[PDB]
Amino acid sequence: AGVMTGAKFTQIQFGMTRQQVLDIAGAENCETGGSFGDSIHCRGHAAGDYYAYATFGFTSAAADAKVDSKSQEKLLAPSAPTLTLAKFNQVTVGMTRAQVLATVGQGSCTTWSEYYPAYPSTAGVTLSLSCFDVDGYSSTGFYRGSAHLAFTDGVLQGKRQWDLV
Amino acid sequence: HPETLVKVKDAEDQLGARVGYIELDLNSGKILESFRPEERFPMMSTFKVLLCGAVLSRIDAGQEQLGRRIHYSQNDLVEYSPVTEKHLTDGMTVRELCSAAITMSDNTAANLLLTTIGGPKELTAFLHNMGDHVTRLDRWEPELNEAIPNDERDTTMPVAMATTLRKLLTGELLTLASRQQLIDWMEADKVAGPLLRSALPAGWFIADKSGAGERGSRGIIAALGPDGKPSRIVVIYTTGSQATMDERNRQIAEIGASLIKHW
Repeated sequence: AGVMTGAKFTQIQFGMTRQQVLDIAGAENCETGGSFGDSIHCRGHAAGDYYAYATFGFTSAAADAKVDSKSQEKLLAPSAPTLTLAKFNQVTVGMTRAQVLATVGQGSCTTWSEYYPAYPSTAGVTLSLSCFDVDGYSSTGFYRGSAHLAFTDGVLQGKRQWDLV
Repeated sequence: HPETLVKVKDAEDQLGARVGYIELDLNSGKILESFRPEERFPMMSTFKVLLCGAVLSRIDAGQEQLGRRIHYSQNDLVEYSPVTEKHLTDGMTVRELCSAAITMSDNTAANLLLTTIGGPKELTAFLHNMGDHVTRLDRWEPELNEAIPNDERDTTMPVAMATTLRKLLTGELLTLASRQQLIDWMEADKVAGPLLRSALPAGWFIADKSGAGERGSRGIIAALGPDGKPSRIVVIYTTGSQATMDERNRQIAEIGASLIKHW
C-alpha cells in the first residue's frame, strides 16, 4: 500500500512511461485529466493547505508518451539546510547552478520542478529549486524560512524568499 | 436538538483552545445556534470563496471575463500550488484559477486572482460594501496563514462569515449563473474530506471550503442539508491549539456529527 513519497519520486525517472509511473507511485494515489490535463498527479500525506504531492508531465497526450517533467512539494526533505538570508543576498542572476549551491549550501535545496521541453535533449531545461534554512522545511505544515531559485539551461534567472533570517 | 454545543465545549477541552461556531438557516437567514459567534479567528483558505465571489461580481458587471487567460511566471509561484505550477507555460483562465483556488486551495491561483481585483484592500472594500464591516484581508499567500495571537489582520468572525456566505449564495448580489458556479466550485471541494464531509450521511448535499494555518488554526465554511438540498450554513473556526492535525480534524468532524444527529 502506501501514499506517494520522496522515495517513489526518486525512483520515477525521465523517459518512463505512464504505466511505470503508476506502478511505482501506486495507482490509488494518482489522477489524470481535469485540472492536470494529461499529467499524472499523485498524492502524499495531508499537509497544511493540501497534501505533499508529485506531478509528472509527459511528451504528449499519447498513451505511449514519456516523462519529460517532474514536480513535487513536501515529498523531498533537504539533507542539510544551511541557507540564511545573508547567503540568499549573495545569490545573483546569471550564476550557474554550481555557484548557487556553493553559496546557499550543497544540502539546503530540493528539486521543486525539472522540465525538458526538448526531451531527451537538455536544451532549454528549466529547473526550479526550493531551499531552506535550519528549521525552515515542513512536510506537513507551513515553511518557516524558504526560497525559490529558478534556472534555465543551468543559469539562474530568478530568486525569491519568505521568512528567512 | 441541543448537543452540538456540548461537543463544542469538549472540543475546547481536548484542543485546549478557542472554538467559534454558528449555524444559520439558509433561506430565512435566522441564527439557529452559536458559540463565540463574534470573536475573531484567522480565515486561512476560507477567504478564497469570498475572493471568487468578488471575481464573479466583476464578471456580472462586465469588468472581468471568466475565459480571459492570465500568463504568470516562476516568480509568482508560492507554497502549495499544485495546479498553477502545472500550467506555468500555457497560463490559466480566470475560471480555471477560481476552480483551483476553491477546489484545490491553490495558493498561487488565489494571489493571481487577488491582483486582478486590486489586492487585499480591494477584497475588504468589496466585503465592506455588501454590509460585512468585520471581515478583512490584509496579506497575500502564504503570510495570511500566520495566525499571530491577538493579530486581527486576515480575520473574520463566525457570524460575519456565515452571513456574508449566505448573501453570496442566496441574494441577488450575484446572478443565478454566478451563484451556480460559486456553489458548484464549493460542492467540488477536493480537500476537506476529514472535516464535515467525514460525518455526512448518504444522500446529503454539502458545498464547503476548509482552511488550515499556523498555531493550530483550522476551520471550515459550508452550506449543507439532507435530501441532496442545502438548508443551513455552518461555520467553525479554531486557533491556538497544540493537538495534532488529526486531533483538530476529529473535533470539527465530531461537532458536525452532532449538528447532523440533532438536525
